[PDB]
Amino acid sequence: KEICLDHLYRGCQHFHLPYRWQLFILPTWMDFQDMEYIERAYCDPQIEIIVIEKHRINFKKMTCDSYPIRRLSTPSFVEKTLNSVFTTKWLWYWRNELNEYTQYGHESPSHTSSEINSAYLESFFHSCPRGVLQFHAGSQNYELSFQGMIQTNIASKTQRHVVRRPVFVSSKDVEQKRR
Amino acid sequence: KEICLDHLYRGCQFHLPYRWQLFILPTWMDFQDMEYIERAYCDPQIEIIVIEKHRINFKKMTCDSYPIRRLSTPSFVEKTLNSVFTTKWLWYWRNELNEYTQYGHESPSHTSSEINSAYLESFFHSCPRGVLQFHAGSQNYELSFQGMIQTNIASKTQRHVVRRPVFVSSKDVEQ
Ligand SMILES: Nc1ncnc2c1ncn2[C@@H]1O[C@H](COP(=O)(O)OP(=O)(O)OC[C@H]2O[C@@H](O)[C@H](O)[C@@H]2O)[C@@H](O)[C@H]1O
Ligand SMILES: Nc1ncnc2c1ncn2[C@@H]1O[C@H](COP(=O)(O)OP(=O)(O)OC[C@H]2O[C@@H](O)[C@H](O)[C@@H]2O)[C@@H](O)[C@H]1O
Repeated sequence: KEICLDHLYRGCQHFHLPYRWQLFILPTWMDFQDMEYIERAYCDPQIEIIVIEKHRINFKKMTCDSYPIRRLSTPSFVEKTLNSVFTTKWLWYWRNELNEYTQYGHESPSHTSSEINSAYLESFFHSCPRGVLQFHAGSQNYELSFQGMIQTNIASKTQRHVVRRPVFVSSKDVEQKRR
Repeated sequence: KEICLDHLYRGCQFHLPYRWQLFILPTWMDFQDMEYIERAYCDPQIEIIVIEKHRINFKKMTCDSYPIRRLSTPSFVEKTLNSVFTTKWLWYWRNELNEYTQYGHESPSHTSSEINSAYLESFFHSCPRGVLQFHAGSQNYELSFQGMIQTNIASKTQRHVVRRPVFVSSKDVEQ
């Protein structure tokens, strides 16, 4: 398990340059060509907008043709492998019609379930916190925006609040989980 | 050099898998009752918990208006690299010639802040939602990282703040 930090110190799962410029083409972070030219423009604080071949890069929004961009710093960090009980598992919920929380992938009060689950959403959120994601539940289509922490029915436009919280682990749970 | 990641995977500078802290400049302070805080946090219905007459708001991640964070315990150790591969971040403000002056360098009026890029990057790394006071010439300013603005406390004139790296060429890397 090896990470680099992006331009906002975000952990991202060395390279010949001290920097690596990428854009998110769902589901993969792709290397820009002309990384040194991008960096040189970026290091001029007067520059917001540049063109790199087919691409309009916007440093103020950190987007390129509406896709998120990032700058990885090269200094790598290697995880010290510990018992998995010390790793946080994140659950994802949406506010249902009974004004309660259903976990993604579990049954709504109307006997409907998303195909996406907490593991699917945490993996996408970790990779791409400014992501928007399409998903199915029952007979309906939805967009989830990590930035707004909302899901929207693409047909009706009804929004529901999204919440992300951990699986609870007590100090007792920690002792048991040391075999 | 060892880091761990917060609740939003941010790199930060334990017997539980979690460590709950609030930021009172200049220090991240440990909450007492970390396990009780975590138990409330793992209930997605809970936004407000009060402990010791201190009001935690999980929606804003504040406590009595100070930022809070939840550190994950798994540590990550820096791979030894030449320092030419380390990014240095410069901080600038929009001056009266609507050009950029680096913090700590002379304005068009021959005035300079005491604070510099190293001071601001260090504070920004620790506390991205930080608001801070600083002096330049004979005037006092507030700098909000979130707004990326400095405001003269007296006149209320705002100036835009920008953070960009020192440029390092592939040639610089070879030399
Ligand atoms: N992530 C989800 N997982 C499972 N079920 C979900 C999810 N989000 C919404 N639902 C279910 O979808 C139903 C409809 O809610 P939304 O799609 O959020 O929005 P709304 O516009 O109110 O309803 C659309 C509804 O109109 C009906 O004509 C049609 O059959 C459709 O279900 C609710 O019962 C809810 O349980
Ligand atoms: N971070 C800074 N570092 C150095 N100099 C600065 C900084 N911020 C502003 N200055 C300089 O301070 C001068 C005044 O700008 P501000 O304090 O931002 O705003 P303004 O409201 O115009 O000034 C209020 C008062 O300040 C005094 O200089 C003067 O008496 C004026 O009435 C300008 O020359 C500006 O370049």
